[PDB]
This record gives sequence, C-alpha cells and structure tokens, in this order.
Amino acid sequence: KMFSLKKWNAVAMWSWDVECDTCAICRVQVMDACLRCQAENKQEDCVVVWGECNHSFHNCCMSLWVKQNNRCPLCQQDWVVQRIGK
Amino acid sequence: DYYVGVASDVQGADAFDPEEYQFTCLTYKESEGALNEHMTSLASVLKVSHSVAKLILVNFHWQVSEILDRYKSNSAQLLVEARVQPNPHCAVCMQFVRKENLLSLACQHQFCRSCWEQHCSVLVKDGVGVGVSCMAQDCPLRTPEDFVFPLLPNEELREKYRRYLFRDYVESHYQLQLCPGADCPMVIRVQEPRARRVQCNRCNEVFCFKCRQMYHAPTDCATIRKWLTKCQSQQAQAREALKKYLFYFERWENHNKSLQLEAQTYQRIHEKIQERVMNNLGTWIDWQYLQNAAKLLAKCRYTLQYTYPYAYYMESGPRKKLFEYQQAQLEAEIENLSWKVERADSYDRGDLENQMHIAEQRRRTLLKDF
Amino acid sequence: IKNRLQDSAMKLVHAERLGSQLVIGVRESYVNLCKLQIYRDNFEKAYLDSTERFYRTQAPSYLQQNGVQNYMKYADAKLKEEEKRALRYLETRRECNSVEALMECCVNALVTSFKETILAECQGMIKRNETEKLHLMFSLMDKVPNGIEPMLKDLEEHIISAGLADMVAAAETITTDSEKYVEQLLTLFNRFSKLVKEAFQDDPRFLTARDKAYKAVVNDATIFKLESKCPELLANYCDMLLRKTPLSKKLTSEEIEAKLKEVLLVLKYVQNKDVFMRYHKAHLTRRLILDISADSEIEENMVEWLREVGMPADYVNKLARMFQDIKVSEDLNQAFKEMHKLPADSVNIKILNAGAWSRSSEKVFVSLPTELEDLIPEVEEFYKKNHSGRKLHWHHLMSNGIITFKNEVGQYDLEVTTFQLAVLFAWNQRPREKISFENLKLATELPDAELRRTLWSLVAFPKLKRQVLLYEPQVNSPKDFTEGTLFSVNQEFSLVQKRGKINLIGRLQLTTERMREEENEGIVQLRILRTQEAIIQIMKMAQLQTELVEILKNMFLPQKKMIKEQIEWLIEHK
Amino acid sequence: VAASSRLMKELEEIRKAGMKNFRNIQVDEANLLTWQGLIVPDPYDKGAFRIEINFPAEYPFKPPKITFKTKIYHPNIDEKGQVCLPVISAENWKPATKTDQVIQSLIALVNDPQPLRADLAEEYSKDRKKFAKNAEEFTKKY
Ligand SMILES: [Zn+2]
Ligand SMILES: [Zn+2]
Ligand SMILES: [Zn+2]
Ligand SMILES: [Zn+2]
Ligand SMILES: [Zn+2]
Ligand SMILES: [Zn+2]
Ligand SMILES: [Zn+2]
Repeated sequence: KMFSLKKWNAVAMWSWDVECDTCAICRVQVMDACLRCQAENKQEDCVVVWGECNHSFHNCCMSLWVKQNNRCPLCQQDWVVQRIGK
Repeated sequence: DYYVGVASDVQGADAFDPEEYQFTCLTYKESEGALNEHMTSLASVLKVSHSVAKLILVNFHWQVSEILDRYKSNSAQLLVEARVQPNPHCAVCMQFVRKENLLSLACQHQFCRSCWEQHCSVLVKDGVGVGVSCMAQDCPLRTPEDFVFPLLPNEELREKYRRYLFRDYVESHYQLQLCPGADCPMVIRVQEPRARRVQCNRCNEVFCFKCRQMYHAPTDCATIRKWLTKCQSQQAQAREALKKYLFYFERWENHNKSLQLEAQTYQRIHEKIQERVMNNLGTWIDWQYLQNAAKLLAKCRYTLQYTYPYAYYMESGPRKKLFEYQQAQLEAEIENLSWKVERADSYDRGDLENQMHIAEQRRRTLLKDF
Repeated sequence: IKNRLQDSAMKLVHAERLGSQLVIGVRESYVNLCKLQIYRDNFEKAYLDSTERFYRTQAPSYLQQNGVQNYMKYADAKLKEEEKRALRYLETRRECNSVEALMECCVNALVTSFKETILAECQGMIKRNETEKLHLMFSLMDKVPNGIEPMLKDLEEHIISAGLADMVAAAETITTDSEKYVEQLLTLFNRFSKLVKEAFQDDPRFLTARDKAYKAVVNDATIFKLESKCPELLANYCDMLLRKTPLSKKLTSEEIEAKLKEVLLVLKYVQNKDVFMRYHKAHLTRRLILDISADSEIEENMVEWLREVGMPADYVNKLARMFQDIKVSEDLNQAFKEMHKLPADSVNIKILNAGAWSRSSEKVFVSLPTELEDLIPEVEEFYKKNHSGRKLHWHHLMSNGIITFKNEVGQYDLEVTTFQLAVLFAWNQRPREKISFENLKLATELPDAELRRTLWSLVAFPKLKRQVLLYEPQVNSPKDFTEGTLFSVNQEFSLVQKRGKINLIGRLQLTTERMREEENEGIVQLRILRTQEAIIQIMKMAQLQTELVEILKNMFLPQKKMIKEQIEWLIEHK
Repeated sequence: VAASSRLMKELEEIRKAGMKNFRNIQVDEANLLTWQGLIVPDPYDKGAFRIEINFPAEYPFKPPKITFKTKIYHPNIDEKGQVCLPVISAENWKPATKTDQVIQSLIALVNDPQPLRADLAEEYSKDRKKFAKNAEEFTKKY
C-alpha cells in the first residue's frame, strides 16, 4: 500500500504516580531529586514512599524525619510504610 | 535558516520573587498635581465647592468609587458623614456686636469676627490643620479652608497651615506615604496598598509601607509593636515565661549583633581576594563569588532574625514543628557555608555554587506562607 | 673635622655631580668620632639639603628644554646615578637608613613634584601603542604612593570606549551571525591582553582593570536597539561546533577543544548566565535524540568544564541526569528488543525522566496509525513489569521515523515526525483524490495552528526542488490558509534518480501552544455521529470493519475501540 | 488678647450666684491668671478640699488645666494632682464652655467614680469595701 512504515523511534517521559506532587518537607517537586542527593551527585536512587494516609514523600527526607519523630508531618496518625518506589 | 525561531522554543512556580512589590517615588510638586486633579474630578462629578470636596475626600481616604456610590445611595448621609452639613450676644466673648460682624457655619451658631480670627490662629500655632471646628459645644462641623484663609492675619502663618494640610492630606490618602527620614521631601506611591518593603530613592531609607517602621517580612505590623515594647504556681509561670523569652532572645540578639559584622566580613573577604590576586593565583574575575555568598548569608541571617518573634506566637501544632525543623536545617546550612567561606584556605567553585543554591532554596522555603 | 672642611667636601661632591678617598675619610671621621647622633644631626643633613637644593634648582630648566619627551629618561638616569653614589659614599656597615632617606628625597624631588605634568599625557599615550614609553612611565610612577590610579582609570575608559566603538562600527553583520560575533569578542580580548602584557609586565592591578573593562564591554546591549541576544549567539556557536555540520566536518578534535576553551574564556565574563544554560539545554536535547552528535566524549567533558567555569548547579545536575538517562534508555531498548523476539529490529524506544527533560503533562491530540496504537500497551506492560509506581507520558512532538513513498516514477524514503505522518496517511485510501482544509482538520484531529505549520512544512520546504504535496490557491504565507484550499499528492516527485532518501525534519520543535478541549470534543462528537450514521446505513442495507473502511473513504478512518463501543451502544438501543 | 473680659464676667457671675455645692473661693490676691478652689460634694462626703486652677493665656481658647493639692483616694485621680477631665480635655474641649459648667462637671465626677489608678479599677471590678471603708478612713484621716 502507498505510504508504508519502515522504521520508528518512540520517546516517552516517566514520572511518579502520586498526588499533590510535593515532598511537603523540602517543598520541592517529587519528580526531582532531593537536595542532599543532588548535592552528592548521585541519581537514580531517590525512590518515593507512600503511607497508609496516602502521603507521598521522598524516602531520604522521611528517613531523616523518623530518625527523631515517628509521626507523619502532615497528620498525627502513627506512621507506617505501605508501598515503596522502585 | 536553522537558527531562526530559537528564541521562542524554551515558569511561574519559583521564578517570581515572593517579596516583590512595585512602587514609585514622588516629590511635593507632583503630589500637589495629583491631589488637585482628584479634587477637580470629584468636585465636578459631584458638583460642590472645592473645599467641600476636599473635606469629603479626607473622610473616605480619597477613594473615588466608594464615595461616588455612597452619593447615589444617599447624598444627604454622605454630606452628614463628612461633617459638612449639620445633623437634622456672643457666647465666647460675652459682648454685643453689630450684625454685620457676625459669621456662622452651616450649623448656624453665631459668633463675632474677632474671636473667630483668634481661635484659628491659636489652634494653628499648636500645629493642627484639619482639627479646626465650630466653637459651640457638641457640633463636629469642620471649617473649609476658604473659611480659614481670610481670618488668618499675616503671611508668616498662612504658609504653615498649607504645610499642615498637605501633611494630613498625604497621610489620609491610601496610595501615598511620607518618608520617615529626617528632612526628606519625598512621597511614595503604590497602585495597591499592602505591607511590603519600600525604599526611598533619595536618602535610601528602608521601611514598611503601612506601619512606617523597619521592614518585618514574616510578621504582622501590630505583632512586632508589642514585641518591641516588651524588649508557687505563678512563680513557675513567671520562670517559664522568662525562660522562653531568653530562649528566643539569645538568637534574636545573636543576629542583631551580627548585623555589623556584615560589613566587617565584607572587609575580610576583600582582603583575602586582594591577597590571592596579588599572589598571581588568578585574576579578579575568578574570585567574585565570595562577595555574592556573603551577601546571601547576610540576607539569610536577616530573614532568620525576623522569624523568631513570629514563631514565639504560634499556637502549638504541626505547623510549629515544621517551621522549627526548617529553621534548624537553614541554620545548619548557614553555619556550613560560613565555615567554608570564612575559615578555609582552599576553595572549590562547583562545591560553593551548589552550596549557595541549596542555601537559597532553604531560605525560600520559610516564606511559603507570606 | 667637626665643622671645618665639611663645606669643602660638599663642594667637591657638587663638582663631581656636575662633572675620592677624602669624602669617605671624613664620613668615617664622623662615624668613629663618638650612638651615632653626630652623624645624623650633621653631614647627613648637609648632604640631603645640598641634593634637594641642586635638584630643585636644576629640574625645571631641563623640563622646559626637553619637554615631557626626555624628562622621564633624565629622571631615571638621575635616580640610578644617585643610588650608586649613595651606596658608594654614605654609611652602610652599621644598619643605617641613610640610603633609604636619600632615595626618598630623590623620589620626592624628581617625580612627585611633576606628577600632574607626567600624567597629563597618559590618555593619549595608551592609544597608538606607545608601550615603550608607557613602561618607563609606570616604572617611575610606581615609587610614588598612590600615583597609578589615573593610569588604571585611563585604561578602563580606553577599553570601554574602544570596545563599544568597534562593535558599533560593524553591526549590520555581527548580529545575524554567531562565529563573527565570537571572533570579534576574542579579537578585542586578545588585543587588550597583549597591550597589558607588553606595557605593564602583567601587573595584577592592570589585569583587574582590564577584567572590569571587559566585563563592562561584553554585557553592553547597545546593539539590537536596547536585550538577551549574547547568550543565544554563544549557544548557537557551541551548537555549530558540537553538531554534524560542515564546520565540524572540516576540523579535528583538538581544534574543536581549543575553540570550546576560547568560548568558555569569553563566556566567563557574562552576567546573565541563566539564559545560556537554557538555550544550551534545548540544543543538547535536540542533539541527543536525532543522534546528530559529531563526538560524544567532548559533550561529556563540556558539562564538567561548564561546572568549573561557574554555572548554576540547578542545570548542570539536570545535564548529568540527561547523560545518564541516555545510557539507561539504551540498555532498556536492547533488553526490550532481545525479549520481543512489523519487525522488532526496526523499532526503538527511549524512556526519559520528566524533571531533567520537558516537564508538562499537557494533552496533545493526534490520530495515530494502527501499528503505533498497538505498540503502546506492549511498551507500557514491559515497563510496568519491573518498575513500580512509575507512569508513562508519551511525547508526540519528539518522536520520529522513516517511511516509504511509492510514486509513479519510483519509490523513496522520507524522514518525518508524528504530525507529518498523520497528515500523509490521509491519502492512503484515496490516492488520486483531493482533500480540503476542513476534511484534513477532521481526519488528523489536529488544531488550526499545528495543522497550518505541518502543511507549510510538507508543501514548501526551503531547499527542496520538487515538493511532495500541491495546493490549488496560491499563497505566500501559512497565515492566509482558507477552508477552500485543496491538497493533492504529487505524482512526479524525485530528487532524475529513481531512489534515495531525504530529510524533512529541521530543528524539531519541543514546545507547542496550549490546547483547548472544546474543538477536540466537537470533532470527536462529529466522529460519533458520522460513524453511527454509516453503521446504521450498512445494517439497513468479520467483513464489517472492511466495509466500514470502504464506505468511509472520504471522511476519516475509524478506529477499532470506537467501532466496538458504537456497536455496543447500538445493541443496547436496538 | 481676650483673656480678661471673660474672666471678670465669670467672677462676677459666680459671685452673684453663691451656690451651696461650692462653698467659697478666693482670687488669690489679684493674680488674674490662676486661683485656688474649695469643693464640698454632697464616700468622700465629709471633708473640704483644695483645687489649683491653671488658666493659661487666652483662657477661652485653651483648656484650663486641673489638679488636686490634697491627696485623695479616687480611681480617676493620680497620686498627687493629675486628674483627666473629659470636658476640659485636649480633644473634647470647646471655646464656649464656661468655668461654671466645668466646676459642675468636677463636682459630679467627685460625687461618683468612673470605672488613672488601674489597681483601683481592678478593685472596682468587685469593689464594695475597697471603696466604702478604706476611702472613708483616708477621708476622715485628712
Ligand atoms: Zn524531600
Ligand atoms: Zn535522596
Ligand atoms: Zn500522614
Ligand atoms: Zn465673639
Ligand atoms: Zn456650631
Ligand atoms: Zn527619603
Ligand atoms: Zn509594617
């Protein structure tokens, strides 16, 4: 048939499937690396953590938070991890 | 042909300055022009004498729309509220006078000319320009200026009155303000009234538009006033109150004293840059980032200084914990950057640039509410 | 000799100065006569006073006789002679500052008292390359305290004025090009640096003055009737050096590296550094997907050089993330191609981060062929097999491919994008017919602006000889496209060879205007009405989809899921 | 300028009347710019007191200052003499009130208190004894 197809290249963009798209601790986009990990020039390692209260934060920031206080920053329910990224 | 449309192929989330506020400096002559224009506009739309128009304008802060709609609502109550029309043989100097020497206001209270002449002069010498009112008790009808000029005798006065009227007119106008500096004939004009940072372009004075005090970014104008004024079981209450006052005041005073070592560190940084230039380790353009780092550090310290009064008044909750956490992080970054810039012998351009970006982000994080 | 013969000794020294053991002996007599108060109070004072009197009486005469021309040479010779004589005669074996005092007196009597007259000519001497005299002037004026500030001010003013005048003098050519602009900047920088080195022996103060003046000159925006054109031109030059262009073809790696280093040196003085890294990012984004990079290690080292020169980290980090994502995507594509065993060796995929690359989830509407529609679920499942919590957004503005065009003369291969492909598949079922603007809008599901741009691309290519599509009403710009324009497929296209391949993608766009959902909703609604009318007519009158395609050969080509949902609706409503 | 005629007229008027709430008053031996008072209200019932009237120049056009010599217990009166009188205040003053009206207002304010001494105001929040016993003690003490 006229105008056939021979070779194709496809480009897609990936982003985290979260809501409110903000770490709510460092106030940066959830799809970008945290301050410390971009300072250390290490990438492809910032996963995003989810909670039972549907709170989606960085793993780095929330680990530094729970090193002192075991509560969600945005609520009062006892924080416990449900799903982890990557 | 390949590089034609490149300028239009490249955001509003963080680009805008969350502390931006557009203003303009005005002199006295331009203020006279603006006020005269408003006068001749309102006195025509709402046909009255010019003086009556000015008395109406001062009562409502020179807002044309509000005055013009209240007029159509009820002109009678409009005139009454401006204290122009009364609400529907001389009692000052007890004597008898010919009717040709009697002058009265709209309230029709009659007094003779000599006491009218002297009363205005005595009150002008005190330093008031709009407070002149009728002599008889319990009537607030103020006197228009065309009723005050012929009474004033000389030309030494009759010019202080104009200065007082100008001062009060500028004070009452919602878009104008006076520079708090000593002997500064400058007026600030802004399209909208809000509490932000305003700087004079003649004496370089920095102040808040509303309260005319020092700039206070993350703090209400009235809140800082009582802080400045301030600066058994009840025994425990007093001890704890003093304890927390000291806990905040230590940092407040740390930054307050630090705001002189701004210039002092500027001096040391100049010395170090000059040393490294004179030893032929580079050129002038290779060491200019230290000055920018110092300015950023001073700005961050100022911002942190004016957050502790605001954190002293928060009601205990998650917001307080988040604000304290962010304050601690910014303090740590401040100390790390200061240690790297001031007490180090080596320097890495990339490392310092990355640290500056992180520090700027940390400072910007605190102003998420304002 | 407390006071006798001191006058005779001074007279002998004066006579020698005009034109030998006695003076040394008398000086030793004062030194050892009596810790050295007598030597400081007398003799030394007489020596200094005689020197000051002689020069205060002599210098103006020689100044008037030999102009400012010979005075500096006379002064230098006089100071050298006085220094030698002071070492020879005055005491130096007991750690005394007599020689320092005499030298200070000579400097104060021969240079300080004429500094205005000496510095009056500095402005004219800096121009016309009077370096030989400038060195002598600098050497003499370095002794006097704070006497070199006018030199620095004059150098600053000269550099600024010369730079602005020279850049204005050639402005009808510099603004359009980029290589000429960079060459001009480098020429001025090199000339001024050479002047400083030859006239001041690389003194740090003059280097600082040159740096300030060059920073003032570079950031000026008098040209272009003023904006932000300098970073754009610099980025364009970097792109021409880093892309498969004839300029990069006729050069080797070392020359490319040298040119990049020169560009970085020039760029070090740029103030608004936030625009260069936004244009460079777009150019690199265009280069890493079309695969048109002349060399890869140079690009890898460029980001490190940019970090070293002082760029903001917020963009260098993104560039590094881009470079890592390229390798990750290459590995993922190899894995997908190996697992998948339309041939599998003619399909490529790239999955890229949404932060470093374009960050906008704005829906773009376009009609896709069957193969590309069926390819999406396979890629989505392959990605979701390993990664968890990630979602994919397909970017139709940055995808590309190659298609085959069969014509009466022969066949060729065309490099197209998604929009051009969707437009071109409008003639598959009606090869010899003509389509209007409205029908093209309906068939391709594209808005007005994008359709106009794509149609202009496929009807008027700049350097092409014979075009691919044909228009009935003549026009000189895409703006004046009406709804009555008819489009036809050319049946004599060539390049007269009977085979080949040409490129229709030049500087692929990365951003588009905002989309409104009202027009898309209307087009979709008309699609439902037309398809339901057609299917109802066919029912009134396996092979169902075939006859749908046969009958709908002038409106559009229906999709599988739309037909399925429409027949479900029909059976729901009988 | 006109700080005389009003004064002599007011003195003649108050001399002709001779009220009983205000017992007697002296011109302080031809001073013409100030004199001393003697009130007699009818808490502070028993006791004759002394008030220093301050008449500045242009008395009708300026507020006459008021002060007490003998210390007395009252919420609106400061330690020695600083008492704020709304009728004779700085803002709420009109050049038409005469001395008779202001002294009548003073007598009224002495007759009953207004809820400067903030401590006595806080007492007055729940005052019966702290206004009927201690005040009586001080008044009969002085
Ligand atoms: Zn975070
Ligand atoms: Zn991290
Ligand atoms: Zn939570
Ligand atoms: Zn009168
Ligand atoms: Zn009145
Ligand atoms: Zn000012
Ligand atoms: Zn304020």
